Amino acid sequence: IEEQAKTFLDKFNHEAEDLFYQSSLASWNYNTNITEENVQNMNNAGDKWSAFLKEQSTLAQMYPLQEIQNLTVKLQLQALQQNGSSVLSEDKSKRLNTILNTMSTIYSTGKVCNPDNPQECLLLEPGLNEIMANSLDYNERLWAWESWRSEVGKQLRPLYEEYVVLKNEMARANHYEDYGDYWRGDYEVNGVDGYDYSRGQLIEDVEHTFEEIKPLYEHLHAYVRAKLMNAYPSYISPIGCLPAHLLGDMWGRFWTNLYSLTVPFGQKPNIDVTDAMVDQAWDAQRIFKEAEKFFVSVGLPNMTQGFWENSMLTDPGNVQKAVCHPTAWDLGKGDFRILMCTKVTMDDFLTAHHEMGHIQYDMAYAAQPFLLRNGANEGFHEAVGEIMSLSAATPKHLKSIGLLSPDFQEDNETEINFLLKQALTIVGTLPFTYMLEKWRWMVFKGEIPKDQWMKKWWEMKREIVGVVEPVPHDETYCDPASLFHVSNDYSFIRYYTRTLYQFQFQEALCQAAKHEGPLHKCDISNSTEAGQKLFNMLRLGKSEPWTLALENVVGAKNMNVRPLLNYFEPLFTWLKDQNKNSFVGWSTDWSPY
Amino acid sequence: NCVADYSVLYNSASFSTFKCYGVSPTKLNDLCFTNVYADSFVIRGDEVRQIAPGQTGKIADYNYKLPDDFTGCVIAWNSNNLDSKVGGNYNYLYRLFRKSNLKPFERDISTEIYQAGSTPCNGVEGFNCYFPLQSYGFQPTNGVGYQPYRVVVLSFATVCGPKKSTNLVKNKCVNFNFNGLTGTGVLTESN
Ligand SMILES: *[C@@H]1O[C@H](CO)[C@@H](O[C@@H]2O[C@H](CO)[C@@H](O)[C@H](O)[C@H]2NC(C)=O)[C@H](O)[C@H]1NC(C)=O
Ligand SMILES: *[C@@H]1O[C@H](CO)[C@@H](O[C@@H]2O[C@H](CO)[C@@H](O)[C@H](O)[C@H]2NC(C)=O)[C@H](O)[C@H]1NC(C)=O
Ligand SMILES: *[C@@H]1O[C@H](CO)[C@@H](O[C@@H]2O[C@H](CO)[C@@H](O)[C@H](O)[C@H]2NC(C)=O)[C@H](O)[C@H]1NC(C)=O
Ligand SMILES: *[C@@H]1O[C@H](CO)[C@@H](O[C@@H]2O[C@H](CO)[C@@H](O)[C@H](O)[C@H]2NC(C)=O)[C@H](O)[C@H]1NC(C)=O
Repeated sequence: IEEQAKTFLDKFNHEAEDLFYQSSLASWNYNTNITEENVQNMNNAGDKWSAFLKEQSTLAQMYPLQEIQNLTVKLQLQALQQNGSSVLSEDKSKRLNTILNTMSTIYSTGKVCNPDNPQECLLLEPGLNEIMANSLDYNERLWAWESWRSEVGKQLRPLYEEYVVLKNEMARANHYEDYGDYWRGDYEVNGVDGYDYSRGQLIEDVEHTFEEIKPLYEHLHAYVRAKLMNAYPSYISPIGCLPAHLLGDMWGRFWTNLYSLTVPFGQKPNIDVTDAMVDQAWDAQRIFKEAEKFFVSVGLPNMTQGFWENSMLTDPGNVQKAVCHPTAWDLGKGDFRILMCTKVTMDDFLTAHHEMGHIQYDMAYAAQPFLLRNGANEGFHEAVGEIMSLSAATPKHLKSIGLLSPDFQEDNETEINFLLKQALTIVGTLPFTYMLEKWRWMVFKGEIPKDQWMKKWWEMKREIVGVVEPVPHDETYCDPASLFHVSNDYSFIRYYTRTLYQFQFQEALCQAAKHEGPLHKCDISNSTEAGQKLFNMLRLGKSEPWTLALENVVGAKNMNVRPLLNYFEPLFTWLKDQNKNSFVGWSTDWSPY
Repeated sequence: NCVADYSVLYNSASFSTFKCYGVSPTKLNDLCFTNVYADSFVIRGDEVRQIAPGQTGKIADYNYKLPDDFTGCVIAWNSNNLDSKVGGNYNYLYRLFRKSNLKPFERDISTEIYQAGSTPCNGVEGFNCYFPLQSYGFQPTNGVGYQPYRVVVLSFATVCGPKKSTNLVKNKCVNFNFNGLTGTGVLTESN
């Protein structure tokens, strides 16, 4: 009966917010001051946290969930009563843990060797991805690309073949038909009257939005192909798919690094304010107060004070061992702080808005239960940071904050040079971001069988992405497993969903502010009702579904891609003017070999 | 049976709140009663919002009650430097659960397993039944709403106020008062 569940979860929430604090504070202290004592401390703190959470979960499993009436305690029971693991036999559980560490160590430690001199080798990020991001030697890119797959990706093939089984046994034993249906289960909504959403419903809705994107990507693919034939002559057809080793990294995940090969009008200076920051001699303290000013300006509260003392914004005059990777930390107990070590660059001036936009959401739902202090889905939680970074990047913001001269003129060719750099980044990844999850969902259920895993992958690269294998492949490879999100066991679909919600949030607040022009020019500095419409989604946590929270921001009870398309109509109008002479889209028959 | 300069507390800016609910504070130099009682303890800042007449929630229902008709005030101040600790401070306790919401000024300093629904239980306190006493965990780096605050409650004949006096002018026509008496005249030194 519900009072038993309520007062169980009251005891749980009162205990959990302390145990999570002393755990996450030791984790903070380790990441900002690395020592073996701090490691052994934060590990034995994480042990005591995990031991509490599981020792409570076996009690959470005894409450009958159908005897619960109020949504917000049902959501908290279901979040604590979940089994996840321990469903497996104890030896299969240890085997799955062993496989995850094995795929993780192979990806992170994997060496690629040089055939001209085998005494020299490369790890993944230093040197080997540096070739793929900055080399123009087709044969060196092709060597790095195929040697990664053959020397490390082939090690992961026979592990991924066992990971899929043990994850599917875990998913089934949780009563989900496959592990992809377990992952989709984040977006699931039930019993809220019409606002409901099925695990399967994401599968058709993602394809129903992706088939609106294709014309923008087909003109971008035709434009980028017509450019890349000047960078890689005789290797590329004017009608073919693009050879995968030419795509700006090891996987072709983003075309953002192709910009110097693909730029519209590079004689117009693509705008920077790093010069204005050093001419005004700005430091981290100034950068972050000029970041805070935007939030108190739009209509949000200023930081929880102890933020400034307990955050690390820069590197310590001591030769400290720490992770400088810019990270927003919530520790519980209302303790908000960023870990980073900033340098005077406009990328960090925008990253100060990006990370503070995480904290401002974590503060608004601090009134919610510990189990519910999270984004309404895994796309909300990053998109709500980026809509701050969007506004801070605008030329109207940048002159108003004093980072551009009052006499400076922006022009169309500056718009197109910016928008194509955005398109190679934001739009060009979406075929891959849909395709990798389609392939994995069809692998977990066995719609792609273990004798056609790689055969179906390269058919989908050619059909969905317009990208072709530089050399033929077979079922000894796993080119999916050559990537972090496949080897380290992470669901990728959040990035598709965040890339719709970002523009749905932005255009709604820009209409609420009555912005007068293109969506990429929109600024919410010195608004107020934009902050009011933002806040009413911000203070719900998980306690209400994303299908309800979206209609308070956007005015829609579901995801819509229109706002992203709108953001690119000025560029698409120009891409349709550049390629009138060209073929558009691709042949899936053509290959570089 | 003593004088009580509430004017010092009212003027001193150290308090995060000084709030009155049965009285307006400047009149306390004149207003008097048989006793005044001070209650004193340590609390989380956002939850100090539950310490007033007629309110509800975790403190107001399950620590002690001020009535809606509370003849008195409530003061509170930052205690971070003393009552929070680096490894956390856990010396402070609260009983989270109790059947029947408490009466005015009532004290339930007893504890047994609270329990919910139709079920029998004898200690153990995992499923359906829980031990309702818990500790706080005050840590200096908390958000300002979870930091510790010292709190004092005053419930408001013998406790009068500081009935201050004028200078005294001799050999002049004056409108005098002495103790509980009045009069007018020339005040000359006598023998
Ligand atoms: C169960 O749901 C009800 C409403 O559906 C919640 O009731 C609110 O509770 C707060 C105090 O916690 C009151 O301030 C509101 O006035 C209540 N609203 C209404 C309309 O009654 C209740 O909180 C939920 N249960 C739990 C444990 O949160
Ligand atoms: C969680 O896994 C257990 C098996 O370990 C599932 O079966 C439960 O078994 C326990 C005894 O160990 C019983 O107390 C439960 O009644 C069983 N399940 C229930 C509640 O019907 C259990 O079904 C799994 N729970 C979930 C989340 O489905
Ligand atoms: C940027 O704006 C200028 C100004 O309109 C454009 O120049 C015009 O281009 C059209 C199409 O070729 C000509 O018919 C006009 O005569 C041009 N006007 C001038 C004043 O030269 C230019 O094409 C625009 N560039 C982009 C990339 O949109
Ligand atoms: C938006 O807010 C900023 C910051 O409050 C405004 O900047 C001020 O502008 C006035 C008029 O030029 C100056 O006198 C002030 O000195 C500026 N403040 C600072 C801190 O430099 C800005 O004008 C506002 N813009 C709009 C359109 O509302």
